[PDB]
Amino acid sequence: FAKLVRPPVQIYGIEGRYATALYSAASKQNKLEQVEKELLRVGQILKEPKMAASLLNPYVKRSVKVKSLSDMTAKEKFSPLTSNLINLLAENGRLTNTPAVISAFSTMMSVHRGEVPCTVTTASALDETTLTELKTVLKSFLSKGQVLKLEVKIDPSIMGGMIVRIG
Amino acid sequence: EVKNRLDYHISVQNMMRQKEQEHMINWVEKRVVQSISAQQEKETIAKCIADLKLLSKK
Amino acid sequence: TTGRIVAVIGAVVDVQFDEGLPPILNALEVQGRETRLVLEVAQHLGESTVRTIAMDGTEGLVRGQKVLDSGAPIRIPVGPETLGRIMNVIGEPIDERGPIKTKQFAAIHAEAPEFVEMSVEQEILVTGIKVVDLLAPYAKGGKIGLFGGAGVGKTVLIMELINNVAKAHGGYSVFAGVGERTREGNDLYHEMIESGVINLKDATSKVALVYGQMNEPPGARARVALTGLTVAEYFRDQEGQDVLLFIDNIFRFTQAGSEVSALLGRIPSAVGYQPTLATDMGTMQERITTTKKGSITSVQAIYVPADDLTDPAPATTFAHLDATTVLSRAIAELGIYPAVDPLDSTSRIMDPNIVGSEHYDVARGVQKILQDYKSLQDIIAILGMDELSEEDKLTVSRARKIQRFLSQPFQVAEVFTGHLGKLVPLKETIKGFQQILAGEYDHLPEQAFYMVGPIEEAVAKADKLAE
Amino acid sequence: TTGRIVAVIGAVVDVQFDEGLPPILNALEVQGRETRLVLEVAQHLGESTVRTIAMDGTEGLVRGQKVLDSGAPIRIPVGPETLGRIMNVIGEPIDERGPIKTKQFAAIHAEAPEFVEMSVEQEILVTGIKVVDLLAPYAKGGKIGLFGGAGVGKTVLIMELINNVAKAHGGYSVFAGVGERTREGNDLYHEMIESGVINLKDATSKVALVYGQMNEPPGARARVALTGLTVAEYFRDQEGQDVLLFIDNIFRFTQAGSEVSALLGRIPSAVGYQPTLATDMGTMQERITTTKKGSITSVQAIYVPADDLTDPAPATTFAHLDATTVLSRAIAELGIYPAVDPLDSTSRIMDPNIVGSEHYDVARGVQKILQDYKSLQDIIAILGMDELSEEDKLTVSRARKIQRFLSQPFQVAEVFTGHLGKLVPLKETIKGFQQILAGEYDHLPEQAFYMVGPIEEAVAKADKLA
Amino acid sequence: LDPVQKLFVDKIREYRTKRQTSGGPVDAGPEYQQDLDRELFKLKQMYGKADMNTFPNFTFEDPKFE
Amino acid sequence: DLEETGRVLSIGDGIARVHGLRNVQAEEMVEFSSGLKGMSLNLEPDNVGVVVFGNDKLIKEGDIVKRTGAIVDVPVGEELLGRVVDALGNAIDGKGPIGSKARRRVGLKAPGIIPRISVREPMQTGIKAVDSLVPIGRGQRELIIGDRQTGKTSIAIDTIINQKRFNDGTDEKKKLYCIYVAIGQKRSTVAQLVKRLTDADAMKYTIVVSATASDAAPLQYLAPYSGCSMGEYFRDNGKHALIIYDDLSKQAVAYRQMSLLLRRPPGREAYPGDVFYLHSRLLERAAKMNDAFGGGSLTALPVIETQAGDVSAYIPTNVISITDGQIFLETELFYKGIRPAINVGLSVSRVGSAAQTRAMKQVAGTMKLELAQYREVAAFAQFGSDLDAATQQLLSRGVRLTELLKQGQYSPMAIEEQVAVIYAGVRGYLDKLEPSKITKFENAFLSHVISQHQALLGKIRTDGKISEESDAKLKEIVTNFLAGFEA
Repeated sequence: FAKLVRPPVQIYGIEGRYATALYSAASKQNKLEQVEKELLRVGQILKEPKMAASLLNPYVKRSVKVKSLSDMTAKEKFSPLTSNLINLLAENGRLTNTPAVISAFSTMMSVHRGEVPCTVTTASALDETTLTELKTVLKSFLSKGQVLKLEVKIDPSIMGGMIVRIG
Repeated sequence: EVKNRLDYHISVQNMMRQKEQEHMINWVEKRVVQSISAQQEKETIAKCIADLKLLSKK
Repeated sequence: TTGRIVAVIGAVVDVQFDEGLPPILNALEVQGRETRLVLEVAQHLGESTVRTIAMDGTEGLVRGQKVLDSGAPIRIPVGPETLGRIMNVIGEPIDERGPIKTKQFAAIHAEAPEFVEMSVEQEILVTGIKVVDLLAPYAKGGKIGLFGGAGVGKTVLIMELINNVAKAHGGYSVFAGVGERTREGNDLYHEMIESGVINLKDATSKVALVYGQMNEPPGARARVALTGLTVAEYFRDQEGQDVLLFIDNIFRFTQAGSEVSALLGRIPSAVGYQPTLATDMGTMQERITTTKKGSITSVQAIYVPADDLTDPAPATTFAHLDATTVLSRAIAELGIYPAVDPLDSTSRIMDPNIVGSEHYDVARGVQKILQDYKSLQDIIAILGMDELSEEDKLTVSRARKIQRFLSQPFQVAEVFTGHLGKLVPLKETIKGFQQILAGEYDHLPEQAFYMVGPIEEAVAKADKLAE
Repeated sequence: TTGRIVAVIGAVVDVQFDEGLPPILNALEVQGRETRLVLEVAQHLGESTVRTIAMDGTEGLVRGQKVLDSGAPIRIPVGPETLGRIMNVIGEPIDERGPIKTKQFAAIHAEAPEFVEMSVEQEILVTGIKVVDLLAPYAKGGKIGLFGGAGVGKTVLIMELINNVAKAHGGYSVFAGVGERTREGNDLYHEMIESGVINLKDATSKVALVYGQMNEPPGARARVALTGLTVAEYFRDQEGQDVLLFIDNIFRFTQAGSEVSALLGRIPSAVGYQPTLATDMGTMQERITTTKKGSITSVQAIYVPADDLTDPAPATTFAHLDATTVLSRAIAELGIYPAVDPLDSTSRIMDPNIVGSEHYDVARGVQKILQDYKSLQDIIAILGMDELSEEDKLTVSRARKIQRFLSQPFQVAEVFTGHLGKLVPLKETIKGFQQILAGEYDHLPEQAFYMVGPIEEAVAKADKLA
Repeated sequence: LDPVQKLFVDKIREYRTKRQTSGGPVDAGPEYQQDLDRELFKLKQMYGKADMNTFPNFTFEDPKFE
Repeated sequence: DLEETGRVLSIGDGIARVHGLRNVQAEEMVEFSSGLKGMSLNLEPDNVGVVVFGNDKLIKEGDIVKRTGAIVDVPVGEELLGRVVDALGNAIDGKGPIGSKARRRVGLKAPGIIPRISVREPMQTGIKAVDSLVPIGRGQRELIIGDRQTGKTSIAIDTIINQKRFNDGTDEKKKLYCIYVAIGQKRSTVAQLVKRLTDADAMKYTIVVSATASDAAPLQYLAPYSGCSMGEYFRDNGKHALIIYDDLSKQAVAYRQMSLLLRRPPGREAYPGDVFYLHSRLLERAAKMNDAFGGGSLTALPVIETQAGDVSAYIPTNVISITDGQIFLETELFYKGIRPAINVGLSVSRVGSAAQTRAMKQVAGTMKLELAQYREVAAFAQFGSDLDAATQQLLSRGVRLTELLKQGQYSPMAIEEQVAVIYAGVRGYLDKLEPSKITKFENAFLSHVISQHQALLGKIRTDGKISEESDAKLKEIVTNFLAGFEA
């Protein structure tokens, strides 16, 4: 057994169970950002076909997938151990899943713990702070060109039906 | 024998009020809803209050 | 250790503790559950999660809610204080008469005695209801199964039984009303109150009551069974006694076991029954016995699933049963109280090797004859009477006398009987039946033998009816 | 919106809609498809993937093919111009009388009229087929469920009923041939053609045909109920018509639901019978009604699966009904024709005053006597074909006669029977039996009542015997 | 949002406008009428064709007696 | 909304797998973005299995699932007396808005033992047979069981109708607020039902919770519990409620269906195990209570419609293990014209006498017994004959008695009449009389004592029982009346 690091995000299983591993891995040593970043970099460095979807053939087998993606951490220069967990997604086919696993991981720094608004809100963007919708108040109360095709129009809708909804 | 005649007159006035009410409602609401957002500030006036939510809910 | 609700799919609460996952069975207490939320760990599901069963009804819960493990399985009050008190499963006074002052707690699991402790040869538990004892000579520690027509004063009999032995021989009783109708436990309750067997002025009402009525989780209701066991274990070992464990219904328990299984994701075998139906049974039944310290004689009320008993479980159950109470509404209908089915209420233990050979013979002779009379009814039914021998007549009458002699007045139900019940010292009983069999009274009215207590008293009643 | 076939597993086409999804029950048209491959959106599986159901065949499909969502469920023609036009389920003809043309279009789902819309009384529909009237006296607007042997006299009856009533009846009728074997519909058609009730100079015939046979892939079969309803709802309300509605076999629909469930990633309920079953019912049955703007007066053939009703489906079914005619295959087996189960030629529009008692009682007496005759069979089982207490014999005989008197020629199956069907309008019917009951006829002989209409004719037939 | 009452204004306006231009189905146009006319007849059917502006009165007699 | 909302994780089948809301209560009814409600049954790892009460055409995925943050409660009051509502308790009657503006958490405990108190109360239904042989009580539960259109409903209805007099029966615990749970009952059927009720306007003291098949399954499922809540309310308002759960058969179906859709283990006979518990908890919620608590009642009439012999069917079996007795109705008998239908022999009231009127005990005791005896020998012969006179009488009588337990539909009765007429037969009076003319008698007589001996009837009623004196009169009345009835 081990220390179990459940930092906000956390995929709540669902194949960032590695992420949860790695949240405790990351957290151990706090190579948090490094690896967080490793992962970004990696992220498309992999995710493009470029040797990578070729290597994401099934048909190439971990005979040497273990010897070329893995040895793409070798092929790359990342891997402070970040390949090793690759080599696991490697069997565990999670490579195709990874962005999201990274997402969950990241989000970014304190960004690790974001938030985007909704109900009557129009607004897109994360929240890194403690108490909030101070900032959101001051986020709206920033610009005023603004959208409502970036979220809620309270307009068609909220109460646009309601009177109707009474009759 | 009397009562039934009375209930018809009342019942018709009720039924007609609703049958106007929905059509009047749809006709009004389909008319003036077409305006409104030209004043984007039906939008702002609530961002105003919605901000008095964003503040004054927590 | 605290765990977090990770999943609630019904009362399967999957809890993730990032903190120790103790052994299975551990009662966990949910933090944030203002009514005692026992979770019994059911699985260590793996990856910091355990599968639990709420032993209670769920609500309000949030995924993540904090649960603090009680670090042991469910522990319950054990001790005298239960006698004349109704506890629920968790032990909590569903007497609703404030708490019960115990100190001795027990985790409700317990085990089968380990082999050496086996008092190797059981010995008759004396029912003292002549007939009962006779035809089913129970074994101290024995499992008695009760097949039976409900509420005949089923309960009356039971009450009476408790009375008859557990008073007489100072034993104790447990009634674990499992899955029962709250109403029926209620009825009973007052009935005991009424009987005085429950005394409210004494919590040494010869029965401790535990009820786990049909409204708890099946397992929970099921576990009321363990609870009762745990208590009875207290009285046997600790109180050195013959505890009587009156159980209603072991079936309902059974169903309950099976009920969780599915949900437990199990493949619960035949009839849907838990595959572990047997193990459940075994382990509990094996908990029941006669220790050297005493007996837990288990009197198990038996609901007739599918009006059948070959329903694999009862069928199995038979293995555990050793004395069978088949109650006879027919015997009742004849006004005969005892209303027992005689020739089916039997005890395996019945032997001459065992339970006296005399007793035995008398019994077998009796059974035989009772059956023989039984035959003759059939004959006579069609053939009138005294188209046949007077030996048949004699026997008929004797049988009938014996029959009547089986009828045993009843002791609190002066209200029903207009008589007072009586208890019968064994030997005179054996003797008793033999004597009648020996037809040594053949000039006394048989109606005398009706609602007789011990055979002398039957002689006494004989006299009075003989004017 | 567009999708690509991403996966085809049977007629479940899981389409990943490339664009964002469109609502469930959005009818999808596969683009470039052979012809019209309607897929009905069933689930938004996520992944902007839907589980869809092809209604149609899945031969020849690229697992990428582009599909364009129609963005709603079906729009289907509904309008008068359909009657005598046989449409496939998908609205489209199969009359092949060119295109049917309606101006009004529809999502084949439709609503289940409200409690408040409930028209609070229905009054007996009669057929003059004695047995019906008697045993299962229908209510005009009723959901009549013909529990019945397979397509036996079911079909016959239905047709005949249609004849008797739908003719008489000035309102429209709809036949929805559900899971039918095409041939019978061909036939059916031909009868109508022949009769001219399918007027071919009226595409607003007295009867609209929708046929949605077994040969379709499931979805189509599945959906044909909704369709039929939609048309009929149109027909009912708008023109205010009493639609007479044939669904044969709703069972085969049911069968279709049940068929799909697994594949629909669901599991069914028991015996394979779909997990959604009740709601499925609720929604169909409740979709039909008999409005305040007419009736969908329904004779729905119900195959009694394996002639077993214990069977959940029928078990459910009953609730929705108004009068159930359960044909007794045994009776049929007695050669009897009408071949009914009389005791189960029933009506919830029967109970003492829901038919009224003459009939009821007459029936109760009758029911009694036959049942009793059954009871007596037990005696006979020991004692013989002419043996018992005589009275009993009378009653037995009366039962045997009665039985026969219930047998009636068939117009439809005059071909088979050799004698054309009859009408005993109700009074003469009740009376008829009442007389026999009166033992009036007793002197008379039973088989003279076999295959008769009016009771006199049976008497007549007795003379005809000797 | 914030506009509570300024929305209600927008709705309010048309209610008065129609009333102060009453005629046919009110800006609805014939379409309301076509339904109305049927509905009014149907309701007559529920009470039969007994006039509702009349007051009824009749006499009533006697039969066989003993 | 920072978060007060979640996104529909997946949808298909009206089962919304719900992303977010984890904060969520347990057993929260939630609100979907469509205004539709759903219920979060399973807050399972990554989603909430939320049952959709509406249709998933309406819904779409990622849809905002907004907390309602609420576990269902139901509006409560008694203004539903005089109302037909849906399962939540929303007008469906079309009477405009309801009146039960008190609300009550549906989640309500079953009464404790001490809260409970046994029965000593009758309660009547006017059904001769029923009230006689399984003399009706309050606070109870009783399975009404029989096949499709046993007038199944009819049977119940006439009972409801019977309660009219009881609501006219100003003893307050002899005034009954009636609760009708319609499970899976087509609106048309219901429409009829209601229609009866209307006519009967029993409805004034009555909630009709009406869940037609259309209702989503959980709704239908839920409804009884809801109904139950409302009756417990009355019970707790020392008020005496009657809930008819008609029918759990449909409920179960739905519930399983639900389970399955939830991809959750159902159980035995393909049905969930704790559908027993479901009901158990439901029925545990019905009671006869200590008076101290107003000691109201919730009398439960569950209905299960047999498919015959499939009582073995898990749920009936369940119910059997639960029940306070069962009313077996014999359709065959019905066909025989024996209406009431009843398979009396299998019908049982486990309780019996506490729910019985002494009155009834006086006439009935013997009869119950007589019928028993009668019945086996009733079954004997009839081989165009029978044999010894003794028994022949019993049969004759018996046959009469059979009529006596009969009753046409739409004919609930008052106990005094009932006892009365029974008294006659019991007292060996009309065993002379021949069967059509029994029926005739019965009427004649009945209207007669009502007419004449309303005095006496008054007395009997008054005493709550026959008195030997009342008897003496009765007998006298009867004998002459009888004489008149004949000659």
